[PDB]
Amino acid sequence: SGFRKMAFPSGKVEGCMVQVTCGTTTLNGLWLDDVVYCPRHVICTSEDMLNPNYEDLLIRKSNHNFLVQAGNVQLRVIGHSMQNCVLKLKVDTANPKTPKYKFVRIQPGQTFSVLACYNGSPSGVYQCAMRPNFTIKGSFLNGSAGSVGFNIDYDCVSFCYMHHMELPTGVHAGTDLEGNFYGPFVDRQTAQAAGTDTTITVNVLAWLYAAVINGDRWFLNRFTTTLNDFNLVAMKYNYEPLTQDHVDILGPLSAQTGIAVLDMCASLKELLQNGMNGRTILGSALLEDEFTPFDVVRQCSGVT
Amino acid sequence: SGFRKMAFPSGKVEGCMVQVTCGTTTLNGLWLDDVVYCPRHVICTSEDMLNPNYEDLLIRKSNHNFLVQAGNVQLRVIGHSMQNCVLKLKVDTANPKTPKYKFVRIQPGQTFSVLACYNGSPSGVYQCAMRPNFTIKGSFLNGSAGSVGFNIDYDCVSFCYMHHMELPTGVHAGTDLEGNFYGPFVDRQTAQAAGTDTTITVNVLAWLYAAVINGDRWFLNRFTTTLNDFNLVAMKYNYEPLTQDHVDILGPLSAQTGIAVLDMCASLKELLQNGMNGRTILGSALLEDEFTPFDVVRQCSGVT
Amino acid sequence: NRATLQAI
Amino acid sequence: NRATLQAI
Repeated sequence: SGFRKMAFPSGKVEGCMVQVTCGTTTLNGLWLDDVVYCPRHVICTSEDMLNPNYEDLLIRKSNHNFLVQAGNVQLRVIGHSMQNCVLKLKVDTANPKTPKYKFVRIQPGQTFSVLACYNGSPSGVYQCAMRPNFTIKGSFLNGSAGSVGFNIDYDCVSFCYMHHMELPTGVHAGTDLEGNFYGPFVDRQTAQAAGTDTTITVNVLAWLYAAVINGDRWFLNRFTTTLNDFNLVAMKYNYEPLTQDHVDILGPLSAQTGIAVLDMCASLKELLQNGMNGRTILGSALLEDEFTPFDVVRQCSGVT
Repeated sequence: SGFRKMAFPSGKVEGCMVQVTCGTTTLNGLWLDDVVYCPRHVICTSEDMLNPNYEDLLIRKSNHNFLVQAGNVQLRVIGHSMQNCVLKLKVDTANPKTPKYKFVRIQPGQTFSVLACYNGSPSGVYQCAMRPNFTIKGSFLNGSAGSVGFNIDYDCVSFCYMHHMELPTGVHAGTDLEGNFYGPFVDRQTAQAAGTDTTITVNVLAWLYAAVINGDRWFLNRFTTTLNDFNLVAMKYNYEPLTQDHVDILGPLSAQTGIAVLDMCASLKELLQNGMNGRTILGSALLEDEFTPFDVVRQCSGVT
Repeated sequence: NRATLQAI
Repeated sequence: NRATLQAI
């Protein structure tokens, strides 16, 4: 038992991480087979970043302008191209450590592991959710661009995120691995803000089920509610609407615990209206919304 | 910016993890050079675990009773011995993936990364602190014994924890890598309880400094306090005493922020006496105590 | 209640 | 305030 924010083991991604330098700008790239993927703003100078024209900036580079370092081995660049907001740098050596992998784009509300990197070197691993407003609440410092986010299924790494930038509020924005941004953000050092965020309701319910599975039952009650009456409360507290598909997804956890989804919604209603009166759930004094139903089942069941 | 609970990249440990089976009992072992280290209770049957005599149980085994599997390769056991609560299984093959490593024992209040494993296969990675009562608040299911905890410095893995068991309250207990338990626990399925716990004061202060570094300043105030008057408040709220060595360790963070340690203690006093009146710090509505000053400097500075 | 050794 | 691209 116990319930912790848990990342996937990172070894398979660590063996893909390289350092990419253009001129005086450096960041991380992802080396799969004979291609290195990195944020395109590696080709910016500091004064290029307020209003870059990337197509112009790239036309003025050639292969020998990109220094790629895999450990203390330089990889020779033999081709380059732009794809949306990432660069594809063809190198002369296929990565011998390339895992089975997929490029997937995730939905808001879904989670993934971030391998934070600097200078091509992995620094730490943590778990993130894609917020409803398409930002992520990460931990990233200058030099971390090109760090990736991923999920692992069997021995297959599904890459879903590459890091680009930090917004003024301290949240983070990036692209999928085809270089398309999550959310209405651009890779420019301009005034930009995220849309209003909302709380991920199905995830809060999943975490409440994790809590019961771990023996925190104090917030439970004999009341039930209707989906309609619950969603009226959710909208008032800036929670996303709960769908019948969410109720279905929570099915297995509702079965395991014997607590009907709409019964658990009655608990969430009371917590929203009255708070926790000084108690905690799974060590938190706030309602947590960055665990998916899959994350709960995974951890409260043990898939290695 | 941003501040997250962050584990070390786990690749170097993943390549050491194996599965160890004795009879009908199986768990994980740690394969370094030609030795596999695992919890000694792998030699128990289910009915052996209430009151095992381990020296008797081990005398009745020989090398061929231990099945060690590294992926889908069996490793032949050629020697075995007991050291405190772990077993050392000599195998015929040195692990080609053995990292530079150290066996260190940590102090209460210190943190480490856990690579949770089942059947020799890594499942997830998370960060833990050693509690003042020598337990850890982990996430562990049956089969997770032999998973290890570690810190990484340069390319050297300092192993500090091997997992053994779960106490009745849902917290976890284990040994250092010489097989000596942390705390007054034994590897028996008996009634056992942890001593009363306390909150790690220097860590709470470190996390408050992380908060200021990330722009949460609402709890700051123009007051200061004396070490003596602060420690009177700490004892009342079950916080550990703050030493002058703690003040010293917090030096760099106090310099970076310009907030004197005893000034920050005046904030902590007020938070302890009045709570947060519905606000949060670094996304938490509770005072967090599982980040060391090193963890804060590491993340709010970026060592890869 | 009793401690649980977490082999399987 | 402006966004920051996080190369170096």
